[PDB]
Amino acid sequence: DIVMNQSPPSLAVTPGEPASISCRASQSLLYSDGHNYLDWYLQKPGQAPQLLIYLGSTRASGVPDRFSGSGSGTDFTLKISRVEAEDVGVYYCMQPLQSYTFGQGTKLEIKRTVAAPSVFIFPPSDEQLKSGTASVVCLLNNFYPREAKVQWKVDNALQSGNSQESVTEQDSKDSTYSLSSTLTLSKADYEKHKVYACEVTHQGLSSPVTKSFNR
Amino acid sequence: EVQLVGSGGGLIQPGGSLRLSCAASDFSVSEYYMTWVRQAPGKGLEWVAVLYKDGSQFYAPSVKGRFIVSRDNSKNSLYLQMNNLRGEDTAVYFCARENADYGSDYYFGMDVWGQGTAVAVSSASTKGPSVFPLAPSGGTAALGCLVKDYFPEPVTVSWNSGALTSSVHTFPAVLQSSGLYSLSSVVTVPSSSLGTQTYICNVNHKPSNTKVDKKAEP
Repeated sequence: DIVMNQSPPSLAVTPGEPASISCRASQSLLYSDGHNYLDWYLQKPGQAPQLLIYLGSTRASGVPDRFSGSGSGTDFTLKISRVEAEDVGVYYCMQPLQSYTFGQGTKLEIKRTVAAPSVFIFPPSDEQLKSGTASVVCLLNNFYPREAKVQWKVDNALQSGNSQESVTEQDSKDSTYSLSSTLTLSKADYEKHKVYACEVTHQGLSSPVTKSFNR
Repeated sequence: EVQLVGSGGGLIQPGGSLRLSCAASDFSVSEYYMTWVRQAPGKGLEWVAVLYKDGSQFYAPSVKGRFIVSRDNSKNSLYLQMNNLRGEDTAVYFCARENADYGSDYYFGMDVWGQGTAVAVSSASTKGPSVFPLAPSGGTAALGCLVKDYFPEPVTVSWNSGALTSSVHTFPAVLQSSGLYSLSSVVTVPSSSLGTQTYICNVNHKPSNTKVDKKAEP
């Protein structure tokens, strides 16, 4: 019955600046073995966990040099000597001694330079209409940081409550995010109007841009 | 490649059972502690059960009594029997090799994992998706695939059966008020190589046997 506690819950790092993640245990992870039974697993977006460190400080097969694992007794630290874009994901500590308990996971994020989003818009399908509903989609394909304001305007009059947005996990190469807003209404209400606009605000823009399309 | 391939997730009413398996590659499942770790939607990792080399198991509190880990050497496969399932069990399940042996000494970490197998404990009936094209701007131009109104999670989507990997974004699905999920998959593509190419999205939603392809012409 060991409890893992792990901090920080999340982490923003400039590419090539170090990163620390800490795991402290409710009780000692040392052993008769003279070994510390703690591992570090990292789970990239969409992947299964992958083994990084084990027995406290033994880097594992095919794991880059910049990861190290250190610590002893009740206190351990996974240390990235210089973080790269590939490293982005959730990190978990675990002790197997009794009885396979995980940390809560330091999510790791990459401090990228600002990047405005390429913005796209997509009108309802042929067949989605030929079935009586209309979803309008708005792509913000690559941008940084995450915080992006997608304002939907129908006939240049505001919309609020009928559309949901989804946000990609930080890219593994360019450290980008992406977002897919979907304006959803009947057709019926769709064919009540003409002008359909996506308006996007972001840290990296001069003016909120507006790609759009009319009925 | 030493590797674990998982099979058979699904949807089940509570109280129901379900069997998961993993098929091992380049190592004998008989030669290792084999282990199951699950991940709830939005949550972290949770160890669920171990298979020792000698056939005896060890189970986590949340699960003792209802689950059994077994292996079949002849099929070099690992199994987890999931009985009297409840909503709390709804998760992605990972089989993994525990490269260890406390009969001898050395521990080498949990170094091989299955891709994760999803289990939906729910009373709703499986709702399959509908796949809508998303046809097209700069020097490059985007296109995608809308997949809408399905239960339960998840869905499999690719571009031309694995072919188109780069500049793809399959988005987290959103939970509509209707009860059903909707998700969008889109791919950034050079406007240069315009519609003179055949861009097919490949949607697969296992809980109903539904597998679709789709050109996305403008």
